[PDB]
Amino acid sequence: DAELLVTVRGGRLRGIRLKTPGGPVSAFLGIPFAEPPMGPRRFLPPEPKQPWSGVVDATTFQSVCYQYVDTLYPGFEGTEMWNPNRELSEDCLYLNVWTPYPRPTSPTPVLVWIYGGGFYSGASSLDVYDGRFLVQAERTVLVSMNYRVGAFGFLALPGSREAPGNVGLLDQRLALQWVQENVAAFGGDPTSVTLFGQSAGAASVGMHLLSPPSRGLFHRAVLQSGAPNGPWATVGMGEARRRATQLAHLVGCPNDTELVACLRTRPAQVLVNHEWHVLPQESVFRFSFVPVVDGDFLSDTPEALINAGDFHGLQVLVGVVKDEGSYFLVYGAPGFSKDNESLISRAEFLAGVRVGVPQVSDLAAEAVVLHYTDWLHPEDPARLREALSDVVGDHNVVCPVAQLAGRLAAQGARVYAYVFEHRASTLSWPLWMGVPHGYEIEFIFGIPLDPSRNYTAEEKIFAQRLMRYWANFARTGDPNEPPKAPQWPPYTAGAQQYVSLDLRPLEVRRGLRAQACAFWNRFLPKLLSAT
Amino acid sequence: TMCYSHTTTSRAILTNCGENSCYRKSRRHPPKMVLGRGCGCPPGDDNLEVKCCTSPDKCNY
Ligand SMILES: *[C@@H]1O[C@H](CO)[C@@H](O[C@@H]2O[C@H](CO)[C@@H](O)[C@H](O)[C@H]2NC(C)=O)[C@H](O)[C@H]1NC(C)=O
Repeated sequence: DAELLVTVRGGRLRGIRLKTPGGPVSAFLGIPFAEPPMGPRRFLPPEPKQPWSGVVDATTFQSVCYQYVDTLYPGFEGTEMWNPNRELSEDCLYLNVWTPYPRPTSPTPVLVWIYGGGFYSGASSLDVYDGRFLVQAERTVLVSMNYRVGAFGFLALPGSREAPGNVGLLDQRLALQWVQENVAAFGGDPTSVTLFGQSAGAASVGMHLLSPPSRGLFHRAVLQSGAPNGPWATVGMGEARRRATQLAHLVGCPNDTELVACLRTRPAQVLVNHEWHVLPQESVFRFSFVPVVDGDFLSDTPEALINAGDFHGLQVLVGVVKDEGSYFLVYGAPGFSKDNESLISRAEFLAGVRVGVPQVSDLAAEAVVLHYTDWLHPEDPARLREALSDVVGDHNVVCPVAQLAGRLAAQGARVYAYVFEHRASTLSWPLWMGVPHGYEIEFIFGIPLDPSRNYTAEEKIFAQRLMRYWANFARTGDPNEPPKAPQWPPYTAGAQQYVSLDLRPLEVRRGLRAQACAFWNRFLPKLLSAT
Repeated sequence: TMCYSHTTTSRAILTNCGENSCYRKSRRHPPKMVLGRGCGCPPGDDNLEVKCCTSPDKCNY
């Protein structure tokens, strides 16, 4: 009691205390930050939550934004651990605040988390995103919010007032504004807000970075295994409405106003039923409704913007996991499955290249195959499996992230790069998948510290070591102890240094998969251009 | 037969299909996302691939 009651600009809230092997934390879950996007509001930018009379129950997580549920593997943790753990509703714009106990006396640094899920799924209420451990351990305010996904948050009819697009990023922004106005009520310091997200959440972060209106809402950014410039992160106005129209047709609709009006009358599930149809097909690591380069939220393509931007007075932390690619291959790549070592044949490998690298000339694939093939062992399955995994990872995550890092650092920003390479002991995926996409999160959030879970004593320490890094960055814009321990060098565009994150101490290395990224970032472009 | 059952927005659950067969509806082309499993053998399309089964039991996985 006592500090489980807080009054914000909108009204009163009644939080709750969460228990931790180190102490309690005060959590206020399910704070409404926008008027629910129902019916007439569906597809439109969020509107501020009007002040409520009385006290709001912030003792539990709110509805998960309506989305598709990945049922690939029934009863499998590696797959269900990301599924929604609350009821699905369009009424889903709520945020959560985790503040130290006893409430900090001086304004403490805030960390805002934006979950990932390819813009088609995700929720801040997932167990792996539980702030209780990180707040208790580093005593910093932690805020996470819910933003619309799928068509509900990204379907666009470019130029229309009925379905502008990017409303999902608008929800995110509205929450950051709510943080600027209310975070103080929990001892949070609005002049020190660090954003951090993974996958599409990291892509989101990067777009707030490239979108001026968002710039006065944070001070530091952390992009984990994802970047705004990834080939899956954005879609052009053309594609945008081609897809939003296919959906309208499939669902029997019908003039944009006429179209959207009809759309708004369809039950949410009806829209999700046809979400994956609108995908231009033949690929993996590709999602239907994602952010649009409308000229509004994004005045130009992420690439264009990253290059022309002045990033002085900015600190960014960027990184990737040991095996970005692995995870996705099991969703179409011929010969891949979680239920066996997926030791593909040189034959499937070649057909997988076309899957993992959509819309690209036959000659382009040759160039990929040339590079990713070990010509001393062209037929070895084990290597081709790891190879197609690199192709996907590199093309979708590592090279886009690597490029951003080089441009940011080169143009005024302090940058720190990492490579999380440590498979969790509890990991539920096949061993051939190594350290897959999204499996560094559980450690950044200190989940190993949770008793009900069987982590090793050494992993519990690792997580603590990681939380320190993140916290130190949030607090000072610098990872290492602001000592006599291995130092983390900033990522320069020249030296290209980064550190490996595992149980062993920090080891510095040069080159973020450089040889490969030169193909993806420098050559491949020139090739496609000249064909 | 004891098969799986779910929708686009729900989780898979075992259900007794009995004599009829079962199905596994999914996106035909990759990403080959799973859109629903249930009883019977419903028609597919260019985008929707439907795989029916009978004997295995919990075969529409
Ligand atoms: C690992 O599992 C995959 C998926 O179950 C197997 O791939 C199938 O192989 C058969 C040939 O026996 C093909 O007809 C199917 O089309 C494949 N499914 C797809 C699309 O992946 C693969 O054979 C298994 N590998 C091992 C170790 O045997």
